Amino acid sequence: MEQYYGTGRRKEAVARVFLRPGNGKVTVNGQDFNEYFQGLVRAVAALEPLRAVDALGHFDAYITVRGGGKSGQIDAIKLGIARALVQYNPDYRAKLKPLGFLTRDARVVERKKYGKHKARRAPQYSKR
Amino acid sequence: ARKALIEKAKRTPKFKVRAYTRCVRCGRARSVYRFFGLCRICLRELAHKGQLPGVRKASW
Amino acid sequence: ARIAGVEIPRNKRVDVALTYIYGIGKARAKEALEKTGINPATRVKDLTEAEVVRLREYVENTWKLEGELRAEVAANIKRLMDIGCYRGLRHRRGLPVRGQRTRTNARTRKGPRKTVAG
Amino acid sequence: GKGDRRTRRGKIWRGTYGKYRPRKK
Amino acid sequence: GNKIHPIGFRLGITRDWESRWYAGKKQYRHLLLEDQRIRGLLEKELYSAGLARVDIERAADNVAVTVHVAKPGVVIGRGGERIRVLREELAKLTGKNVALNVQEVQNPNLSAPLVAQRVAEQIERRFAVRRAIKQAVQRVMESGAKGAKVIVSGRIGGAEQARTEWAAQGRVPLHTLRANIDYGFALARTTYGVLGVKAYIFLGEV
Amino acid sequence: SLKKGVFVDDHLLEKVLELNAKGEKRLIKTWSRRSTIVPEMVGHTIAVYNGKQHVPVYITENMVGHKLGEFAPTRTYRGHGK
Amino acid sequence: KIRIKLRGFDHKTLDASAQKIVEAARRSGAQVSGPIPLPTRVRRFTVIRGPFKHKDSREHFELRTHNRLVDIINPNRKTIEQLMTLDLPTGVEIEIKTV
Amino acid sequence: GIKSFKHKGLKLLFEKGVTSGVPAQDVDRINDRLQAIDTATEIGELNRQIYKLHPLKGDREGYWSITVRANWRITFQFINGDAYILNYEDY
Amino acid sequence: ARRRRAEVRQLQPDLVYGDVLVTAFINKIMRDGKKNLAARIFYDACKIIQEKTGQEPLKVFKQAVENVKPRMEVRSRRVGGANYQVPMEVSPRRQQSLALRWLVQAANQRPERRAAVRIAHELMDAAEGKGGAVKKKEDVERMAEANRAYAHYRW
RNA sequence: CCGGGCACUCUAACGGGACUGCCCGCGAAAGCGGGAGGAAGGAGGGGACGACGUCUGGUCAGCAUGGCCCUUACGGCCUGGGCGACACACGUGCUACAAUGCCCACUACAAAGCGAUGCCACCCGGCAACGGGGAGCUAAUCGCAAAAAGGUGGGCCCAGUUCGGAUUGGGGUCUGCAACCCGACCCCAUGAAGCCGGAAUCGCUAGUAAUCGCGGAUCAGCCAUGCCGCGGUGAAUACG
RNA sequence: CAAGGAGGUAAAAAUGAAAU
Ligand SMILES: [Mg+2]
Ligand SMILES: [Mg+2]
Ligand SMILES: [Mg+2]
Ligand SMILES: [Mg+2]
Ligand SMILES: [Mg+2]
Ligand SMILES: [Mg+2]
Ligand SMILES: [Mg+2]
Ligand SMILES: [Mg+2]
Ligand SMILES: [Mg+2]
Ligand SMILES: [Mg+2]
Ligand SMILES: [Mg+2]
Ligand SMILES: [Mg+2]
Ligand SMILES: [Mg+2]
Ligand SMILES: [Zn+2]
Repeated sequence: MEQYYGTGRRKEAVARVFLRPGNGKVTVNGQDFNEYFQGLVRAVAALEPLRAVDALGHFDAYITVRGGGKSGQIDAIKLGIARALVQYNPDYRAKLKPLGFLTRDARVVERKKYGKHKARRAPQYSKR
Repeated sequence: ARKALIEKAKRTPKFKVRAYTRCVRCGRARSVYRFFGLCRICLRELAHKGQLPGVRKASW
Repeated sequence: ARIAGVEIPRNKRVDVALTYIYGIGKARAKEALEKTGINPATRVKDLTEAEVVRLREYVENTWKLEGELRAEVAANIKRLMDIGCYRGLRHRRGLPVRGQRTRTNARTRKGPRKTVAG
Repeated sequence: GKGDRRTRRGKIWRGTYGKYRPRKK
Repeated sequence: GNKIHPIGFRLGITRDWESRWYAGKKQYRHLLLEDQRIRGLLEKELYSAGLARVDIERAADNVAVTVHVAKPGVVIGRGGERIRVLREELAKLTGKNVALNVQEVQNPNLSAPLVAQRVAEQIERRFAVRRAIKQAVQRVMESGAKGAKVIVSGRIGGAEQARTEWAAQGRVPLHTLRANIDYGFALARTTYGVLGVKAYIFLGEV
Repeated sequence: SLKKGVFVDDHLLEKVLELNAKGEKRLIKTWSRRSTIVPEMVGHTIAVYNGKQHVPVYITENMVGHKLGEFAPTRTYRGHGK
Repeated sequence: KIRIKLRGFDHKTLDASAQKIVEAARRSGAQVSGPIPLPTRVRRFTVIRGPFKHKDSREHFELRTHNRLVDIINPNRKTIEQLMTLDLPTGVEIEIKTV
Repeated sequence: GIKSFKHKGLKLLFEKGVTSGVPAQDVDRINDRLQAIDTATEIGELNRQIYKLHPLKGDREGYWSITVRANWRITFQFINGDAYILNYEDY
Repeated sequence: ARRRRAEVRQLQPDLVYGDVLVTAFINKIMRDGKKNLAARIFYDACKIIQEKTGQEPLKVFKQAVENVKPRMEVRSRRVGGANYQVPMEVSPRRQQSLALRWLVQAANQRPERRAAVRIAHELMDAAEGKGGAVKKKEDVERMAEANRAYAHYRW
């Protein structure tokens, strides 16, 4: 029906966020924003930028997600939701900065380095 | 046993499982890569030489 | 209920209670009660006496179990008594049968450490 | 029971499949 | 000590390859062995030329081979021999397009392999090594070099005691990537053993 | 553990079968456990190599999947200080 | 209809030689789908840095094999004429098939 | 009497006469030493000047060390007329 | 040699509550990095608080932490091969950390069967001033009490 | 999935992007602290890079090489044995000792890589290992793979007990000329020690420790719990 | 705001290594 940007990424996760101006606070992809994310406590934190603004269900969510696991996807959705409402509302910048909902968060899994057992964990020794 | 031993490695008859890899530049029987037909030692030498097409240092 | 040579397991699921017999384990367990046609999740507490009879009659027959098959197993090792093979000598010396590492480990057949020192 | 050959978990760890862990569907 | 081969350290940016062909598996192994046997066969009966490089290129039965030499004196005009069957003897285990070219390395005093090889000859001539090192460096530095460094290690002047003679003028930054640093090496065979000569030649970049 | 093969050495059997018609002598060697116990010629002795020498092993039924060399230990051990 | 594939170890030679064929096909009467960047097949291997026996701290190398695709529409012998045998690679392997 | 070896080359030279475990020019040298350590009824006999005998210190306490040639030692434990753990090593 | 004073790490506020404290508690519950199971247990126990008492878990948990706060603790210091134990004050950061840590530990010390009921009960006991963690807190203050002698060494 | 489109995502090629440049304060300068500036900052986070030299360090068993020695043999071929032996001692590890746990079923969410002298979809026999077929794939096309921790439901109910899996008996499969010494799996039955570790001792400061599975090299097969990589969820604390 | 001259001084912890 409609379109509003959408590019949220966090630790190898890609989420395209749209939102369509309608009172139906809806979902996307598999099932519900619930259902697909049930049993997961921190899953509902992706909708916090909407709480930061005046959106108590004014948009119809549409986020296709891929890559990583749920938590990264959820994190990426947060970046995409914010990337939408900051796009078609350029004055909604003065809340995405103090609250910091706009950052790709470069925190990604560090490489296995040789010698070490895994990333940084040293292989443990005895002199004797 | 080294000269007559790099003979067998190319001779390869009598049962298919008695045949084995062997570095060509050297005569090494261990750590022999099938891709180059070389041991890990020789492979490193030539990779620094530049005589290994495309082969380049890995940094990431 | 004195099923085979044992009786012990009371209030604890017949599919589990069965396990408490040398010869039953876990696979023969549910296999025996599906073939006898009895609910696995039952009390084991002396339920329907009929189910218990059928169970006993099937289980105790069919395949060898308890003290009888312990005797057979011990006799299969006694096979390599006579002038037996290599595998027999491993049962003789008390060392691991499957040719594994005995330089260290192998404590489950050797037993606890003895320590020589020198 | 990552070392028990009679679990979907031990069969994972071992890699191989079987009765305790069928090759899907 | 422990330092990486200044050639391999570049390879990508600065200093390109020496055998430039593409193949997938089932072919790479065979074509690399042939390629190396070409380098092995050439080095023998072409040392008197003193070859700085042996570039090789391929394109399905095309095998181009470029031999860089300070003085290509051993080519001698068309049918004057030293090329005819010589570039044709390659195809006795190849049978492919043995396209053998010859390059003229202008200044041998700026070619690291040639420098080290001249030094390694002098070791076998029983020359005073320390003085030979000094001269070769200045000789390289005399021919416009931005920096030079020669290294002979082990068994210097015979005598039971492995040494390491060291000399280097100007600038030689090995750690820098935009370096254009030529590296050469040579085995000096002596009646008392074997010693290795390293030669570093440096020019600007950016 | 083979099933459709279940093999014995051809050369062990050649020597064993052509010396099986109406009787024989127990003088028979080998160099391979590789084989299998072989029914018939049960009342026989097969000098199996253990790496050092030929040990006369004797067959008296009872044995089957155990080829030969299981009846020919290669090590000695015997004791560890005690 | 004509599909051409260009594999290569050096990306700079590929990104240039497979761009020549975009110019030599466009200026001969055809529509050309530009340099399609197929993903690379990186072939790594890790070797112990020393000839001795120093297991910790080694050094690994990689052999990147690049793939690049280009499609031209009508197989007219006007565009065919140029891309027929006017080949300028350095060993770059080229595949030509129509389906 | 020599009763146990730790060095295989040493072991083979004295037992089978196998000389391929030691240096070729030290064959006669090592031999005369081993026979001396074999005939020795007490550590006091292994005291000729050309042996430079001495007991080792630290963790090698209980061991002895006669000199073959250069930086090379034959080390052992002498006890009750017998030597044990005959090793060939650097000083 | 700590050239940098190591800035205080800040957390994400939880769901439904907004705590700047509860998440820190859920983290201590967390083992092997499973925040799902960790958070669930706490919120589970929050539901358990509602049953045995008609109180909002946001205060029951809050007061429990406040009751398991070490005013002063014992610190081993200088001279004599580190022989002394100066009783030091406890920083608000450290009272914070000890409170939550002792809570979870004492919680898993309980003979109960489910992790949630252990958390819930240990919180209710601690809110009253009865918990095994409160024991630990009061114990650490005894040690600090008995060392007032060379407390004047301070620092 | 088609028509069509390629703006999103991705793919990979060159670029733009912060240099404490801008504001306050401190200073003689360098610089330090603090603030809107933006994805980012006062070397952004990790790699490749290892000075003169040191250790008579390591490697004549990768290879090269001076010297010494061996040549019907210290060389060569073969079958078999041995490297796998076991009264014991140390190192690095894997699996556990359970209920923030185990079992069964259902149902999701990755990255990085490997394969047409191979990876082997989908059927068929089989409790299963696997066997018969047999499609697609010179492979961002087809296949290896469903990722696993997670989620939902249900069952055990804290007892060495559905914890734990050693050890041993029996029956099988697959590679291989052949698996007794000495192969990996599958199935039945056994089910040990261990209820959390003495003196001591190790790792890690942010995607990090911990935990979870995935790939590759070598490789007929495999003794890999190893090594080299990949991503999933994701702490605690630093006064000093 | 800048120091000279004065005084209480760590602990319990020993050995040495095998040709110049
Ligand atoms: Mg990880
Ligand atoms: Mg090999
Ligand atoms: Mg063994
Ligand atoms: Mg290691
Ligand atoms: Mg640098
Ligand atoms: Mg030395
Ligand atoms: Mg040699
Ligand atoms: Mg070994
Ligand atoms: Mg016990
Ligand atoms: Mg218990
Ligand atoms: Mg650090
Ligand atoms: Mg003394
Ligand atoms: Mg001294
Ligand atoms: Zn080699």
